[PDB]
Amino acid sequence: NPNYCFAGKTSSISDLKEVPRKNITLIRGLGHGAFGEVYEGQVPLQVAVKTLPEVCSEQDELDFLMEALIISKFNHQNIVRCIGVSLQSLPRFILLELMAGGDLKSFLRETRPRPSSLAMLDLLHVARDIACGCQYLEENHFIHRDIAARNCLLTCPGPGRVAKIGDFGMARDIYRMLPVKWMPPEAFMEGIFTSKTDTWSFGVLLWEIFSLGYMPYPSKSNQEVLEFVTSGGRMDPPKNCPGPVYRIMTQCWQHQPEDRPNFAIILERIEYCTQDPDVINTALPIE
Ligand SMILES: Cc1n[nH]cc1-c1cnc(N)c(O[C@H](C)c2cc(F)ccc2-n2nccn2)c1
Repeated sequence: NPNYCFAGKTSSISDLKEVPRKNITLIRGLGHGAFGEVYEGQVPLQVAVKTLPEVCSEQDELDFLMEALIISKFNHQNIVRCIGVSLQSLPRFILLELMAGGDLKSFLRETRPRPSSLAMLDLLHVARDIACGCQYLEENHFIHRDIAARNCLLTCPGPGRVAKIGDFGMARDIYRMLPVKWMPPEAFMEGIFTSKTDTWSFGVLLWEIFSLGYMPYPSKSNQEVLEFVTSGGRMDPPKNCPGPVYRIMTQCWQHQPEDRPNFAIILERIEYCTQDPDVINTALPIE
């Protein structure tokens, strides 16, 4: 059985909480993300059920086990909880906290203001939530490598929503298709990853958030983005984006890793934005 170390402590599949398969009922599909299908389920505790296809390479199965160990070891309010696993029956399950708000990218898309609602403060709270998750990862020396709106989840649609990081598939692969639009130069050029990798990606997530769910670098392909960013190019501000928010982005995208803020600083600047009336009184565009 494969080992895993986080915050020092070592763990193995033996440490995962096995839930009796009989206690698990599937309700409906939620979609699949390359790894396999995910269902809403119950154990009554509401869960999202990540499944391993019974037809898979042993490498797929190892990846699956590792993902289980990674998420079970985190303990933070802005990282999705693992209720447990069911590995002793096929297909194998990983059981996650059900985030009723769905993923962040689709939420932003479906909830953007129209003549038929969202405010700057809602976007800032999401940004703060994920920054807090990233800060917890940073201080535990875990590099996520794929911070992006599609990998974040919301507890609910309404104002009290809490955003959390919900997928760790990229980190799992590296621990043992590239998200180039979320990657800093040293990452996609040299394959160098550090805490400052996630800072760059967070800047891109911020853009995704305040653009309300647009794809980064609109109209550019991966290679054009690679060349654009390598030559010092950066995204323009999203529509109606307050200058203080855009400036967090541009600081996250500093070419030198050492010139980019750590997450404690990012959280400070996000806080300041939420206090600033000229920021939060700015109306979002209505499509
Ligand atoms: C309800 C609901 N509607 N739409 C999504 C959910 C949902 C709630 N809670 C979860 N724990 C959850 O987890 C999966 C693994 C996930 C995690 C992530 F970060 C990004 C995407 C996905 N995803 N979306 C569909 C298939 N895979 C999904």
